[PDB]
Amino acid sequence: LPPGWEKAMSRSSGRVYYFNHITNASQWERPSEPARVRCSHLLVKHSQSRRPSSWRQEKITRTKEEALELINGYIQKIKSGEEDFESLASQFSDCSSAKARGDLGAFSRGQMQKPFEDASFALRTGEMSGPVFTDSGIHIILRTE
Repeated sequence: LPPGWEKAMSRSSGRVYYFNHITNASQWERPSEPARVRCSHLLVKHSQSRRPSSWRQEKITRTKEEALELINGYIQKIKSGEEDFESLASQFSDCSSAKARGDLGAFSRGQMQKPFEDASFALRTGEMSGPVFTDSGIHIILRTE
């Protein structure tokens, strides 16, 4: 397995899957570094975020648990095809990059919060993370280049 990836079995079906403890991604297939990557993200903030406020809501009072439930709902919808990542980032992301469909542009190591940076650089091009926790809130990250 490449670094970051481990083998697991589904608790409901027993079937083997793979999970990445740096990005929190999980997938059924056995999976197998640049100066910069470009990512988009969708951030859902909660009451312990460093600044609990966004263009969506002046005072954010959801718990960290409620934020993760929202994140997991958006991941489901994106993986199902029912909604596009871009569409959910524009509507729901608690960051001003929502107005750019969640795009953050290209960045190097050194610029972003560290868990965000590590997950971004551990994703393959086109791959989406699972929930990624930072002091700003909980992210879904899409590596676009």
